[PDB]
Amino acid sequence: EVQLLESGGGLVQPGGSLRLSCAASGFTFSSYAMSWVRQAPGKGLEWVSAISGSGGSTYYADSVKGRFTISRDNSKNTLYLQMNSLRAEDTAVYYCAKSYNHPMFDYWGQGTLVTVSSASTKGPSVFPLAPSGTAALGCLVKDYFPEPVTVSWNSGALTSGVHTFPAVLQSSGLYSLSSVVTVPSSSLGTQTYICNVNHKPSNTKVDKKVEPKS
Amino acid sequence: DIQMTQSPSSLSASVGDRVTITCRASQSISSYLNWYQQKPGKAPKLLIYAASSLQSGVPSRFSGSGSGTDFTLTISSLQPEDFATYYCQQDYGLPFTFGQGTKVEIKRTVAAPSVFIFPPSDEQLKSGTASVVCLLNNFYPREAKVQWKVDNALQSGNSQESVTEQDSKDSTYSLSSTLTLSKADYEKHKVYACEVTHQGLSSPVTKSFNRGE
Amino acid sequence: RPWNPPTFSPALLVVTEGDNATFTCSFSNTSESFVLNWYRMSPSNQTDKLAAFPEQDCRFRVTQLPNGRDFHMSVVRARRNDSGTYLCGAISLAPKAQIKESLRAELRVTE
Ligand SMILES: *[C@@H]1O[C@H](CO[C@@H]2O[C@@H](C)[C@@H](O)[C@@H](O)[C@@H]2O)[C@@H](O[C@@H]2O[C@H](CO)[C@@H](O[C@@H]3O[C@H](CO)[C@@H](O)[C@H](O)[C@@H]3O)[C@H](O)[C@H]2NC(C)=O)[C@H](O)[C@H]1NC(C)=O
Ligand SMILES: *[C@@H]1O[C@H](CO[C@@H]2O[C@@H](C)[C@@H](O)[C@@H](O)[C@@H]2O)[C@@H](O[C@@H]2O[C@H](CO)[C@@H](O)[C@H](O)[C@H]2NC(C)=O)[C@H](O)[C@H]1NC(C)=O
Repeated sequence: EVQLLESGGGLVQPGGSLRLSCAASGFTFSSYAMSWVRQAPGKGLEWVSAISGSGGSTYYADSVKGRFTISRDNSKNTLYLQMNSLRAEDTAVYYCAKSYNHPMFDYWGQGTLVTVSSASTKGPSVFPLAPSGTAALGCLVKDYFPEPVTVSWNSGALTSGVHTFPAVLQSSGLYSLSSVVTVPSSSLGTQTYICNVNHKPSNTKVDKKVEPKS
Repeated sequence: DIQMTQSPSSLSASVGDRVTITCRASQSISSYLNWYQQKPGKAPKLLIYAASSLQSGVPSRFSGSGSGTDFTLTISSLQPEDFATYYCQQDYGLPFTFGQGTKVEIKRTVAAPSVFIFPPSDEQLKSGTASVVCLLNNFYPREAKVQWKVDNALQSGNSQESVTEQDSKDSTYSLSSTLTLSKADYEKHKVYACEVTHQGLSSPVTKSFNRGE
Repeated sequence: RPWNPPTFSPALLVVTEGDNATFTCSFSNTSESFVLNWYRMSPSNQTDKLAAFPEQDCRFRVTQLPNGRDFHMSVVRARRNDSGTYLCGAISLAPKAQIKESLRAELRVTE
């Protein structure tokens, strides 16, 4: 079971640099080539870089040519992408994908998101979306930048009928989402529903109860 | 480059229907083409490799066929959890190119929206802004008309919407509209309404609340 | 521009010590300005160029089959030290071209 995970993505300013890593396990890291693939939100997938198994040869797309450098460490089993002179276009979630030479992109990591903006990192403000059959309990993760934010209920124990909507960029220049859960009406007086909000760029974790507060 | 055009861009079929996605290449790529499944908000999954071979762990219903330039993906019996976007990619030469992407959507019987409205919490009023949120849970089709009526007056430019992707278990969607106002704007008016008109609704549903309760 | 990573078969090779072991590296060229290299992962964790053709230990040899695409990577008088992970790579003699590394294979020397 090949495992690939990215790290190092966050808010970056126009210009400057940022380093990404891909931890590899489940296979012999030197035996198969590695590649990066980026995808802007609402856009298709785009090849960006690729490196040979030993690392003797690196391959770059013309758009990132002369700015990005792909690199490999074989003792640590990790793929690196050093990104330089970053531009607003470079904003995308980049995935590390193992390569079976021809059958490229055989396995895909979840990917880390790189935001290329001049605005500063702001922590989210979580406001309770309390109830007033089927009731709805929710929370409003508002005024955060950049995305993403992870929202779970009861530390992941509540996954039934949970709808976490995509982040929408509001006029202030900050994202804001709302996550709701649909449960029976009588359950509001029995179980207790906790919201788990995570925003890694600001490293702020807020847990708020959803009380009807009649 | 090897230009990849992928047809259609989107498609909707019910459970058990034969779907067909066409991948057309500028130059011939021999048999070096792969198909990938990308569920919404997830990493891509390898489905078909070498134009027609089936990847392990992928259900047999997905089939690949193609020689030269035009290749084809085909799902035997479409399933509810097969809601994802599918790309085609060549392995022939550099730069590696993918298709635009084809979004396959599951088709369901018409579902009536469950519509709730939430007032802004007193905490947010202390922050300076107020946000009334209107929820549409488990409805199909995707398209719905959400109207905000502050004092029975239609609001414009103060609302923002986001739609949940199609559920893998029951093939329904969910929508929320958020009306953003100032603290003084929330304090001026008392009754706020959310009128939704959907195909699964005989009469338009209007959920409202009064600020004093 | 043409991604022509050579193929390198078989994946695993078991031969008794003292017997010659031969692999097959197949590369479909686009130009005639190209070389094929013969690599092993040394204890230094590095691709050691064992042999190459066009042109060391004569115990590792490379022969061009007259078919025009397949070369034989052969290790004569295989020894227990010879066990490890090998690969082949083709370098087109193009201005900026580099090494196309085939998939790796294992050699196992028995009694
Ligand atoms: C392993 O192979 C070596 C030869 O080394 C080389 O690599 C091999 C994989 C083949 O490609 C060989 O063609 C190549 O030379 C064997 O040693 C010698 O092999 C040759 C066969 O080529 C035997 O015939 C001789 O060939 C020479 C020219 O090379 C002539 O001058 C002779 O007249 C004669 O025809 C030769 O007898 C042989 N010598 C010895 C000492 O073995 C080696 O035998 C072989 N071993 C195994 C286990 O297969
Ligand atoms: C692909 O290569 C073959 C063989 O290449 C020869 O051997 C290689 C190891 C290297 O040293 C090359 O420079 C050599 O040319 C080519 O086959 C040759 O084709 C020519 C005519 O085009 C013919 O006169 C030679 O006899 C052939 N030699 C062999 C060994 O087959 C072939 O032309 C190359 N094709 C491409 C796409 O470049």
